[PDB]
Amino acid sequence: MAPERLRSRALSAFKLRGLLLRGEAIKYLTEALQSISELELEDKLEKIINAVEKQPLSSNMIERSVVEAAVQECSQSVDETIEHVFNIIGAFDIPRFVYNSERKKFLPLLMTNHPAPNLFGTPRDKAEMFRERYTILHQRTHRHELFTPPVIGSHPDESGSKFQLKTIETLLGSTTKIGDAIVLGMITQLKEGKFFLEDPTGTVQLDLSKAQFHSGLYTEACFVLAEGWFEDQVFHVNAFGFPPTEPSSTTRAYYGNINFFGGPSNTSVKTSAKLKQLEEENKDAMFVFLSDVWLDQVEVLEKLRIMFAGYSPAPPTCFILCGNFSSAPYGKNQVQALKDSLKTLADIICEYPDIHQSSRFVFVPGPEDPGFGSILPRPPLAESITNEFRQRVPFSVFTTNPCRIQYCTQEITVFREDLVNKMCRNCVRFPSSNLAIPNHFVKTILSQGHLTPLPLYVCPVYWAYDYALRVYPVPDLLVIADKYDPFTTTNTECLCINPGSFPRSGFSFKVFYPSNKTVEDSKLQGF
Amino acid sequence: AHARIHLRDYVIEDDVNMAIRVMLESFIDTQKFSVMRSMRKTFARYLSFRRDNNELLLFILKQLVAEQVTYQRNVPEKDLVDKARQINIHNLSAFYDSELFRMNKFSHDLKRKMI
Amino acid sequence: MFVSDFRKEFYEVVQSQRVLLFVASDVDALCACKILQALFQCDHVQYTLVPVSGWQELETAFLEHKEQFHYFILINCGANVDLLDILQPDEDTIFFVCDTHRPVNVVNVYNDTQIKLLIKQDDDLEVPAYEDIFRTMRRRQRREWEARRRDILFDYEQYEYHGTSSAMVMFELAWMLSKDLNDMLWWAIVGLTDQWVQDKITQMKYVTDVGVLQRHVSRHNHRNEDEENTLSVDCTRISFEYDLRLVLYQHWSLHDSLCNTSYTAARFKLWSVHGQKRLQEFLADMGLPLKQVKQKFQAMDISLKENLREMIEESANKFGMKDMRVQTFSIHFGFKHKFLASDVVFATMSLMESPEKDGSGTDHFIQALDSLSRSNLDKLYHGLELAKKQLRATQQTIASCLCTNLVISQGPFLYCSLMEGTPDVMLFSRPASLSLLSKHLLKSFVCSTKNRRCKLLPLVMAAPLSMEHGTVTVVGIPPETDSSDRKNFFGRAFEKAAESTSSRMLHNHFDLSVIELKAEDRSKFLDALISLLS
Amino acid sequence: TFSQDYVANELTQSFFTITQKIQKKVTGSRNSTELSEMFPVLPGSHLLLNNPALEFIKYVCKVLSLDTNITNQVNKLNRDLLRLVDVGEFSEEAQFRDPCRSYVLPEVICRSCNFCRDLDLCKDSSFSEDGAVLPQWLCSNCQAPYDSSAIEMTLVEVLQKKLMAFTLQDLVCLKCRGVKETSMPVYCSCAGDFALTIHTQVFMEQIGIFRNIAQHYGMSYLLETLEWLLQKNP
Amino acid sequence: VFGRWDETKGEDNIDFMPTILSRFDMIFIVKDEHNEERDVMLAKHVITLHVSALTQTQAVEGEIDLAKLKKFIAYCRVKCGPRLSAEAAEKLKNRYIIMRSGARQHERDSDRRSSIPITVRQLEAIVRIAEALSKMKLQPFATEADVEEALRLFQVSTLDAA
Repeated sequence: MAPERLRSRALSAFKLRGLLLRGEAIKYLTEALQSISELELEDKLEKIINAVEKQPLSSNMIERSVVEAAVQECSQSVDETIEHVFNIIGAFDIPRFVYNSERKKFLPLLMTNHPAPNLFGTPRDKAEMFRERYTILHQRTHRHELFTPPVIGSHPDESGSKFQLKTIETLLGSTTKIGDAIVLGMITQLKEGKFFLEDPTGTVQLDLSKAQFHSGLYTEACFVLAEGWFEDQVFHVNAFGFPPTEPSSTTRAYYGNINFFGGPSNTSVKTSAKLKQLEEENKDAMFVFLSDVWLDQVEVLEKLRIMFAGYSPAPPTCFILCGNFSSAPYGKNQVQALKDSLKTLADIICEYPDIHQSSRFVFVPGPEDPGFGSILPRPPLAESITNEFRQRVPFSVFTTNPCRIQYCTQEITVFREDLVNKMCRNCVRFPSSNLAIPNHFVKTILSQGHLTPLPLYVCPVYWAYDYALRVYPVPDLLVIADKYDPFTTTNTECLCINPGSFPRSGFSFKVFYPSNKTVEDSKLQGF
Repeated sequence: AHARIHLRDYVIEDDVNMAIRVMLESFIDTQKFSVMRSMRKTFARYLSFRRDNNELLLFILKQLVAEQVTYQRNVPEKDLVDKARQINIHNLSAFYDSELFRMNKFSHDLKRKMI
Repeated sequence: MFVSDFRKEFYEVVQSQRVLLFVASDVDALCACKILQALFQCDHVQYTLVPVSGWQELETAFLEHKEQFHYFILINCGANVDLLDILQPDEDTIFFVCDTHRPVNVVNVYNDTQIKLLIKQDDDLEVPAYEDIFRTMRRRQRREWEARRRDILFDYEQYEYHGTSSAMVMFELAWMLSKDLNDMLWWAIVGLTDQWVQDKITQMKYVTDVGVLQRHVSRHNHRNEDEENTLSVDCTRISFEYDLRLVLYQHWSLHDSLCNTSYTAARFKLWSVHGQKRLQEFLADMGLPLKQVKQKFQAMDISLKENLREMIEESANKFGMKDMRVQTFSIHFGFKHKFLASDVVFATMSLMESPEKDGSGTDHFIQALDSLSRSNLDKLYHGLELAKKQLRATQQTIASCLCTNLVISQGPFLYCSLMEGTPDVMLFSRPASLSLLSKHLLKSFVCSTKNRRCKLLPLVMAAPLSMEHGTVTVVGIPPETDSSDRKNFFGRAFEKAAESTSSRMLHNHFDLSVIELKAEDRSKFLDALISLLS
Repeated sequence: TFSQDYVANELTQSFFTITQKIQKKVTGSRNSTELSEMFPVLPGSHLLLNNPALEFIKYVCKVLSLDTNITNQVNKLNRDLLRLVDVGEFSEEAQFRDPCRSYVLPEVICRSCNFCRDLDLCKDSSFSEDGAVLPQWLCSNCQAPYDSSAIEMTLVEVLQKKLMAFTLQDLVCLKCRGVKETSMPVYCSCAGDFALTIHTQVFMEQIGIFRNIAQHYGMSYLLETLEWLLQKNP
Repeated sequence: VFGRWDETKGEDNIDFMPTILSRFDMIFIVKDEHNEERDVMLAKHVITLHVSALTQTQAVEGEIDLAKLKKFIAYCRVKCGPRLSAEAAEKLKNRYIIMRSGARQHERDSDRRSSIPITVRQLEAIVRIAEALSKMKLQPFATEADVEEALRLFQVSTLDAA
């Protein structure tokens, strides 16, 4: 085709749509379109212009990179992809949204006055953690059926389905011995035995002589609906309860499909037709999850060899190895032992090259593993430890703890901490045994909407990064890796699972199939 | 005001020293009699009771004379005041009315300008 | 090479081409740029215009633009250095150089293929012959030739100075093209008056160039007007004036202009407490009431304005000011707009050297360049206000320096320096305004002192540039005398002193007599200069 | 006692001469890219040392001002020599500061002698030993070394527990000076703002201490932890 | 009353009647608290200010000229009259009750009436302070943040009455 007419028509095609091409962009475009004639040229131009406009364009002027991506997408090249299909997101990479009350909308921080998060936070940020936790739970609470009736919704007035809400500052006043007060607030043992409630407006004593408590494991720093009456600067509790939990369908139906989970997608990955198709392109799309994988033990390494033997047929897309990787985490000794662990793991992986090229391997280190273990979100394992594994197994990613894994349209959260024991020791009211403890824990986590519903000295967190620990909206998987007990539970279209601790589960572990969201037990105890 | 007394169009360090002296001596006068010793030592040592600065000009003169005598053997007042206008010691008249250059056998004359 | 005919072998070449203008930030460069802009806009030449103010900036812009443009025009920059060495261009590029700086570098002179100079060959030029500059008993003869080479090159490169105005050169080109407008002639006049105001040229050369431009003014006036029937009042009318030396006296009160003109201020010593009484002696000799002198000139009584120039001249003669009148020009358009060439020079210069910390120096350049067009007359008036502020600050600084006696002899040259944080040191941080201040200050000093030897000395002046980098600007001024050639050696003296001292000198400005030093280097640098000038 | 004054006069002569000597020699040194580059760097170094005659004057006058109560002539020498350098008294640059960020690891135990002693990691003269720093880090009962590997790991552990102290610190209102009671407030009981009990600059100073320690002793794992800790900052 | 504010004497430092004190929307007890850092920076500012009496009266970044500020105040005064938003009024109501209870309990603990009262005039003072803050921005309504800044300013003026 004539280069001058091809250039003129391509420039005109972009110009009529209001787009300007730089010299490199138009040159590359003419080279890419040189093999096409008038039977296809204009349709090709319209298609690639649509591909350009789909991208996050910041200006009418187009660099060569944008048209490169557009024409490559027009030429496919996304067949059997891993990008857009499987992402591991570090906790520091999660977008920092903030809920604005006047707009009643989540805004990204670039659209606000909020500063960037950093470890050495201000005195304000320490309060901002709990203030934002209250804010998210507050906007969650007021959208429940407890909301006031509409305009003459009932001929007699109703008290918000008998669940009308108030804050602490409102009842510090004329409302003495009002028998129907309900307040959202944080439980605190602000004096020993003399518990208090707190919200962003103020504080008040809790007379919890009767608790009448709904199922859930109550601790200090838990936010609760305290139902009771007020007298003598004391809130006399009639009942305690958590705020009701939302499904992600409800949350995204209200706020739209914002990508709260993070990752490359601008929208929530749960709503995408192409990604819905790519999720099911492999009927046995599959992942494996383990924890406390003590590779400083020869026994763990040999049993891992047997597990690779067992999953040579139908290998996963990725193996997920949660942390506390060591029998003996005790410093320099374990730095060298983890180097040896990863050398031996690379040897084993090269002894199964089919699994090496078929599966990825990701690591979520625990609080006891070497490095900045004790404060969350933990950074990844030290790069000097990983370096040989980086070059010998490029099909692997050491990442933060917690980390967010996305597989196509589904949301997986991975977090290593022995939190059930922490929660039950910081318990305010010993729960009823009729519901199992992992169900109590999962209900508490989902209702509190946070991975660490405990005081800061119980769960040390970098203050400005506390949003990364937030469970909101509810994901597809809560992979809470914990010594306590391997388990599987579910609520609000999530499956909340624990792979246990591999040396103490008798070397049992978990398997997950996102194509049908099923979970299977690797019951390989005699392996 | 001190610059105005000297008919100066611009305030200099000597005027600032005088103002500081007036302020501090008045403040010391307002103290109890027992406290005046400690207060006076506190301000006098550190805060610029700048009485005189003869030693620098003495050794500047001695250095210039040593170099000049060494040069001669193998207008000195101009040589003296050149280094005095280079370094921030410009009020040279105190050095000439002080005994430090006199017992070192130096002397001055506005006509001959030899020292 | 020198261009022999601007029309054929420069303008008709670039007329067919895309061009890149590099322009220095000085009023003569701005006027030449305006003239060349108007020509290119008449002929639809696709030019790009880039301001520059130093060698680093010119190098950066050329590195940014070298791939796209082959034809370059440098206005008031590039002649006095080896452009091939500095810029490292491709051999197919061509550099036109309309630069007033002298002496022209011999490489630029004798580079035939690439460097073309838009410089009059009948300017004061003394280029050495090619065989003197470019290539056992034969070895001895070669070494003798090299000794001759270094001697003659030092004699050639010692003194720097300025030739004919670039604005005048561009207006000559416009006249040859027969596309010369009255506004182009005004820009030429302002370009010459920039050299005269900044004392870049001798009085004799200024009078000669004014004699040249008188003929052009007469031609433009008689192009469409005579003494019987005349043009509209809207049309621009340029008139030759044998006017007063006082600065901005038509926009000020006469008291302020007598206060802030460097000539009268230096004569009467108005920095001193006695100077106001001397000024009152002068005014009483003229018989002007003080309430009229301190009133704005446009509001002064016309009975006094009728013959003010003769009054000021004849009183100035007996008070010892021998050359109060100056040959110059003015432009009139509309009913109320009247400016002298010196007024436009000061307004544009104040706009360009404005002390405001807004945007960038290129932004201030853009405001100055816009002000030279009559569609942006408001910018010209704003520049006149900034000129009021600049001149007042200049006199305040001179009074401070002379009262506190910062100006001090150091043997073969006077030395002065401005300290950080003093009043209005920010206005003179920039090198060009600092050079102008140093000239005015030296005139005031030599008018003040009784020491006849000190009246003959040059001046070296320094001021802060960047506290974060710990640097000072330094400038060198020749002796201020009535019969000076306005040649100075401080470029080569600064270079040789810095080299002999291994000093951290950044030589970024186009005048070689303007430099940047790391501040602590100044002591050994000044000692080296003292030992060098001897 | 009174001989303080005699030596003070002798120094009034000699100190002048010596300052002139070093001033003219160091300012004329052509190898100086900047005079700040002239100074040696030890693991305790933090000050922006700039003008060697001035540092020399300051250190000399510090010891002279502390080895007698008769400081009058020392103060006069300060005035005279600072004016000879043409640098002002009462300025920040005229104030003495300790050139060494001294940092002590206490109670370090040695099995070669079964003895415990306190160890300063910034004080030592790393130029003269480098790899021999561990022999230089001897137990004072004997000359037996303390090792780099365990000390590096100890410094990282110190950083972990320190960062825990910062992250779990108390906060105090600038007006009602009690500690912040609850998580709710942005302003305290009165409308004053809150402030850190463990300020960020304490941790920047100690991070600089450990960074210079690791740089001068080649502690790469500590440098990994420190580089991450430095990156995630304002 | 005693020249300087004397903290030992408490309410005796004020001779103004409660009736006229109630009419002031905001009362500052601006004490001069000695501190070396503030004193050094203040003295440097003062001396540079005295030096800056010669520098052409140049303007400063992030600042409005006095004439422009005057004309802007006149424009905002004649043009904009704000009101309180409903939830902002609710917030101010609750905070007023807490403030009044605190003042009453302080007076009871001292067993002496405080010199500076806290009354409905102080409530309306907070209202019009919030409206002034909104009028600066030409907004028809005062937000919860405007009321928060008004409460902060009045809390400074109320710590000055503790």
